Amino acid sequence: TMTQTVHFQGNPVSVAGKLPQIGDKAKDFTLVAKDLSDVALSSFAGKRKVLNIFPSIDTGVSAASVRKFNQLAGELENTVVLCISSDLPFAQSRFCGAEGLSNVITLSTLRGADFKQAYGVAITEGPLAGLTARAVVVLDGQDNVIYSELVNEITTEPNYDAALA
Amino acid sequence: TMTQTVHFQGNPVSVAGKLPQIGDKAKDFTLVAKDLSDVALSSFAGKRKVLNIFPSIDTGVSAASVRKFNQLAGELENTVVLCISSDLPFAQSRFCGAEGLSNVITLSTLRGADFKQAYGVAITEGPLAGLTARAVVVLDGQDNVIYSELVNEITTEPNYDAALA
Repeated sequence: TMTQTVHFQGNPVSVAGKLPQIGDKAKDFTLVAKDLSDVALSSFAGKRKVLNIFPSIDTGVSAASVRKFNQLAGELENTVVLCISSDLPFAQSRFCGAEGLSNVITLSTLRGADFKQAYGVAITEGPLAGLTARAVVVLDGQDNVIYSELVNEITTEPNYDAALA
Repeated sequence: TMTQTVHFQGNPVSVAGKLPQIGDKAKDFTLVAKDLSDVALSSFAGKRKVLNIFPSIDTGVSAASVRKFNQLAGELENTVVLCISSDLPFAQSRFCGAEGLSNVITLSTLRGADFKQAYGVAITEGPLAGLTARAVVVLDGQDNVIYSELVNEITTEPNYDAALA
């Protein structure tokens, strides 16, 4: 079993598996949409993917990342932004409905919990155990990894400008 | 494996296990609190428990039940109301913080997913799969079941007045 290390403020927390690095082929996942429908990664074939992985959408830092990726989604070409978290579809829907975000597509780990182990983002120990770590993974049309970032510390935002290819 | 049957509007959905009926001894569970601390059922020993189990706190019907149980919690004697759902602690905290509910204690199935199987409330199939069914379980000081209700249909509220002993 592979082990990664991130932190909250300054507290080492173990992450199961490893984030798919450059050149690797990302595993096909199936997650719950806003209308409780199972949406797979294979449905976005031919289109570029930006996977925004965060602990919870109700937290302060992660709420800013969804709003940021929503605004730059209109600037992107042939790209769909997929906000993935441990939140339920209802918690993700009430946020996007109140903030007026329509460009992003929310995905829930309610069904498809194996996503955490396949992408190496599952938090093993601590108070954040069971949640997903802060990560940004950029994919092409054929699910090949072009960009992948595992943010060393949870409180700081991932790099949005470097995610561009 | 035992199988129970409830529905959404009029669509039969299978529930794994069975709700602990009258006379049975309820299993000890450990769930996540609002401050990300693991709180067990053994911590409320000597006190009477009212377990409010619902799919999601962001849904319309379940939001009314939490508000109802919060108002009658001040009327109850030696009783703690535990709102249990598949929601994250952050989604439960933002609701109670905005509505001004303080009498209820929110518990998350983020850690302690075995609660669903032990109490027989896990939804097996359909769009609501992975979530908890609508149930109200009343316990005494020694975790013995005094009242238990599995609401036949999700959209209708559980009986609050009959839950009193």
